[PDB]
Amino acid sequence: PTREDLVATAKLFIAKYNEFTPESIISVRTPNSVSHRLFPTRNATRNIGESMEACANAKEVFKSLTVSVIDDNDTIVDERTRKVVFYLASRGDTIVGEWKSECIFIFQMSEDGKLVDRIWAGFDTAYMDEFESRLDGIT
Amino acid sequence: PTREDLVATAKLFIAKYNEFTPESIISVRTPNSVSHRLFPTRNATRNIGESMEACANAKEVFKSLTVSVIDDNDTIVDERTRKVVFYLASRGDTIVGEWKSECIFIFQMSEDGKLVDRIWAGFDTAYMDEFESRLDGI
Ligand SMILES: [Ca+2]
Ligand SMILES: [Ca+2]
Ligand SMILES: [Ca+2]
Ligand SMILES: [Ca+2]
Repeated sequence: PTREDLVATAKLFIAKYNEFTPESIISVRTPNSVSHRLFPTRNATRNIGESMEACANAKEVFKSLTVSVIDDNDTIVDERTRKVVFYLASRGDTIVGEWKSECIFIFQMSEDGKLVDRIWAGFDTAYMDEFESRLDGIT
Repeated sequence: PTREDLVATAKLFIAKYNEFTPESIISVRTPNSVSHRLFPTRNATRNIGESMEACANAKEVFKSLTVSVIDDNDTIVDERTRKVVFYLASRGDTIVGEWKSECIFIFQMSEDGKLVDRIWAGFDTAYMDEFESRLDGI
């Protein structure tokens, strides 16, 4: 698959992910696909079923979510390994208010470049801890 | 520059980084290169002189620092944009105990592929916060 094919599938993943339902967020993944969280403090690996469950729980907190590529010129594409790297802004409306952060997403596409076979997500882990403290303060 | 040329320059950057002196941390960078921190909570930007000053300050805390690419299968190379992505383990001995973390480094090489012209570094920011809080205890 071409560089443009690979970025296209990654942008489709992002679009479905912004719909943020258990079905939409696996919409563009292979059946054996795995989702990794980077960094020791939030280490995690989720197959298709755990990703759906995770999204269902998150929906209790996140009313709507928009992740967007901050600059398409910053996107990294490796045609040999079928990987795309996005640096994304994340904006959310939540039960404790505004969510505003940035994250790095890495996608490895399937052999035909049409599905996402593997994801690595790198979040601002200090911001996540600060958000969890906000959740701990509902009255 | 080939895929292998880009990778070799990033591996050379890491090799010299591990010598951990202001001299070594600039020795594979272009003179006008800038180093970015990813993530809002840690956002910063360092030219060459600022990177030397920060290394000098770090060596007052870090007795040693060692970085390594965990698995070459993880590495991402974009020949068109001349970028290499490494996922790294970092370990160091500190005046407040052990430093142990992981980080993502993105390099963009010069046009001839032989130097690092731009760096983006993504750290575990909660771990970094906690390490700074270990330093606040004196
Ligand atoms: Ca509320
Ligand atoms: Ca909690
Ligand atoms: Ca100092
Ligand atoms: Ca402090």
